[PDB]
Amino acid sequence: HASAIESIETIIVDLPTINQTLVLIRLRCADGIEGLGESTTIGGLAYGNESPDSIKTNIDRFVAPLLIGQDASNINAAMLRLEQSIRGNTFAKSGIESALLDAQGKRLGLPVSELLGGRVRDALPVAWTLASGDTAKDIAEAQKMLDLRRHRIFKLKIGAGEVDRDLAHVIAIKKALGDSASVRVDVNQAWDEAVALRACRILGGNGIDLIEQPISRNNRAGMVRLNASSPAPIMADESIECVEDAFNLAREGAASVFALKIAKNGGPRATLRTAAIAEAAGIGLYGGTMLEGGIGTLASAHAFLTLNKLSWDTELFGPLLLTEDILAEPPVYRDFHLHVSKAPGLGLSLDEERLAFFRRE
Amino acid sequence: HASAIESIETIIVDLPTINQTLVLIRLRCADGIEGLGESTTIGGLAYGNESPDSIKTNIDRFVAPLLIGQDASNINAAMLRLEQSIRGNTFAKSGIESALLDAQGKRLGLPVSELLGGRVRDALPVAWTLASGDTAKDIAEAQKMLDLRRHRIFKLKIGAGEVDRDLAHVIAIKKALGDSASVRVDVNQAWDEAVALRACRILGGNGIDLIEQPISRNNRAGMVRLNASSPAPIMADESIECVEDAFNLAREGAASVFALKIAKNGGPRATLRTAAIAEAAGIGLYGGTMLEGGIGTLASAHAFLTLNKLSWDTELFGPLLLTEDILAEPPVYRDFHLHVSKAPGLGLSLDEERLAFFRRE
Ligand SMILES: [Mg+2]
Ligand SMILES: [Mg+2]
Repeated sequence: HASAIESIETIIVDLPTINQTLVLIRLRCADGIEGLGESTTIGGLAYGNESPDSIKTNIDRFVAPLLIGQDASNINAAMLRLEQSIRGNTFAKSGIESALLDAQGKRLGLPVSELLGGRVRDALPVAWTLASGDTAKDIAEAQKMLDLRRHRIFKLKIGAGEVDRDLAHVIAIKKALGDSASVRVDVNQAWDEAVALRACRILGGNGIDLIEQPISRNNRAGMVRLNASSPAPIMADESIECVEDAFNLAREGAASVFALKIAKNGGPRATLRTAAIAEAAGIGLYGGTMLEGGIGTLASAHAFLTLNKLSWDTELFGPLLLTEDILAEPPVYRDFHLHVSKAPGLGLSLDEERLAFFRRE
Repeated sequence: HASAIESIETIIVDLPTINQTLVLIRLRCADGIEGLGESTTIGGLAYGNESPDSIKTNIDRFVAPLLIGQDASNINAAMLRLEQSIRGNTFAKSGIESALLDAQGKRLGLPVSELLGGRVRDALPVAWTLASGDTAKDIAEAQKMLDLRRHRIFKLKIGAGEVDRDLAHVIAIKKALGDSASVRVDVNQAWDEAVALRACRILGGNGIDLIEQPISRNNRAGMVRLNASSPAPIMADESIECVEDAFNLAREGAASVFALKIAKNGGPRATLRTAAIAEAAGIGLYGGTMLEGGIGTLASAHAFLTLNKLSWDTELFGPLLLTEDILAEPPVYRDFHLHVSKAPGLGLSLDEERLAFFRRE
């Protein structure tokens, strides 16, 4: 009549942006406590093998049956029970663990960061992706975010256009901002090593601070070679699809910085194991996102608050892209940071009206 | 008036065995809650650079001043605060974290295993070291422990005598027990690779299931080479003196099994990070001990209860060597296992009378 998991509801929500689809998880226990989680991805199946649609399918058909009736207060046991019968599906697992953590936090009256060991900071620096595709527009937007003291670290997505044009674009943005901001790029696996070996040298010699996943996660030997030739640090993102990938990447020397995404590792706890491996290997950390709304963003944040050091900051700006979220109170952003409260669990509540209005069904 | 750390007392205790020195840590908070921890080692400075004497010295002079006044409920912050100003001293750090975990467990009314995420088992298999040095005596003792259903996994310490005599000794013990028990050896770094390369082949071909730290932790390349030539798995023990060592050993391929000792890693939490690295690398786990009494043994046990798998079992028999401990109620051993309760914290209480009688001062 207390901690037993009573029900797990998965809801697909479509929210307008400045459309983003989220998968909300509502986990309820026998004692009335409800935990909220979020499994969100980008562009259907273009950025991962799990879509919001298949996440709901697999949670409803396989995850729920395994957890209904289980003690929600033993999260390690619940997640291992899942790992025993379910391969992959890390996005789904991440949402489920987030919900369990939120519920256990409420149950003990402690924020998730404390359940995870204890925070060493209350705020996290938040970078911003400039996505207009227009050099002039990006520079203006960056200067705007700087003036409003919202962001001072900017990320540029490149790789889709002609290499020299992408490079000129990013370099022109850094040149305009100078030392007033940190400029990084994400190539999303777009380049072949033949192109990256030259492009990384150019970006590194022109003020770009970090080069995220320049080539395919499949060119394992190539990522190692690029770490040696690139004068700028390389960060692994897509190369990490589970905690074990983190170890293998560190063993091989495939990247000097690891992006930490709860969706890719299977939840905050799994993400902290990936962080532990990176730290033990002397690899830098970055708080990554799959553009989650407030729930997923805070689930990530609470884990990041416990890290000794986050040398490369975070990109937890997902909520800032939504013209409307399903939360009664959005996360707090001020002076270049995301400020995380000490409220129990994830410290957020659902706005039932907006949920009913935006839920696909 | 609640969680602030009020005092930290270190007590050196000498207990008779079937003499063992323990370093008891008594941590008291402003709310009256007391946490108990244990920093224990073997033979003064023969098995580590920290002696019970220097552990007390460094805790009193450097650790205590850093923690008095700090919030005992944020263990991650407290331990990182220590890591910022204190190099090494993992045995001392282990005792301190154990005390903090015990106190926080009492504070929340949860066993340490739950604070660490949640147990997946309530009992742990416990091996037994046969140390008579006499083949006949060891066989008789092993058969005795089997009959009493106390132990079915036996460890033999070798390396001090002539190689062929040590090998004959261990092989004769396994031959007598047959498949009724698992026989392993610990060479404690005693052999040179020149000797180990031949000895491991002999032991592996004669029923020895595991070879613990056959050579010096300093012969890094040698440990890797032995993993290839030995038909029996090699376990790293002394090679692990911090979490980072675990990563480097996994990267190099220095051992296929890792011993997990809270004293060597700096506490239950650090030990779980080492375990996470091992698991991510496909390396087997073993619950190790530095012959701690009940407190240290249970601190280790609570961490081990959370591990998905402990393929090589544990050697948590430290309390069984003491003719008397400082605990009112000793740990529970039955049917080849150590049974861990769900009592708050480490679930143990100090016998004030025995402590007063055995404390060195
Ligand atoms: Mg990326
Ligand atoms: Mg050993």
